[PDB]
Amino acid sequence: YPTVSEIPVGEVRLYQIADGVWSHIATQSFDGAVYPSNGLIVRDGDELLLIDTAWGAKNTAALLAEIEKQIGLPVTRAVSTHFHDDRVGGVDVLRAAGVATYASPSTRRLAEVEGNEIPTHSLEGLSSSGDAVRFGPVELFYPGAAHSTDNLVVYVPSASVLYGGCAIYELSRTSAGNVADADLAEWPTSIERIQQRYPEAQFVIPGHGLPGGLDLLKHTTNVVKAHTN
Ligand SMILES: [Zn+2]
Ligand SMILES: [Zn+2]
Repeated sequence: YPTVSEIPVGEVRLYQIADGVWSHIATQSFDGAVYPSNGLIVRDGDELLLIDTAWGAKNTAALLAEIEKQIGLPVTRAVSTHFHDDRVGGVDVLRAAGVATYASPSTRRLAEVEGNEIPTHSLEGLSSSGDAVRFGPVELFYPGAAHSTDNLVVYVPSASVLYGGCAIYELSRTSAGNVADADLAEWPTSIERIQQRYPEAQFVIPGHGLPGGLDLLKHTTNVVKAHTN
């Protein structure tokens, strides 16, 4: 799996998880440190569904160029998993390239309030914790508030791949990240809903860092509870 060792700042690498399923990894520089951020790419026939930008116009343009070079299939739809700039930043680049950008109404409202880029299309049917909707080759799930009140997770049933965005932490992260917008009280319950819905998941992608198995869910609850206390 690519780490910041192999990815310069402003560059994007793809990692093929299964037939028609990739993660995208971008090296982000923020507040003195650098870390890798993950998103997802899922093939849907002869088109691609993108989950999350690469954080910013420049990185997301690099993401599209890397997809064009490595995969050569068009990104026709994108979903942002919550409203923060790292997940919607670059939506304008996607839109200018002809990608239909999507987010829940909650994510769109919060992005607007924050002054962030706003996906054009609305994902209906995700307003209540435990709501799930099918979206092409993935299921979108609103597990409840966690890293943010609007955070979605994404499951690829064909590959048993679960992408958690920033609701799921990598094992090397043993303290809470940015939780300014988090619901610490609900986060463990929201993780339980993820566990209850996708107990068959084989490949779990955290928002940042190395993928793992379903124990990343317990890891995240451990870290969240330790921060709560
Ligand atoms: Zn966030
Ligand atoms: Zn752990």
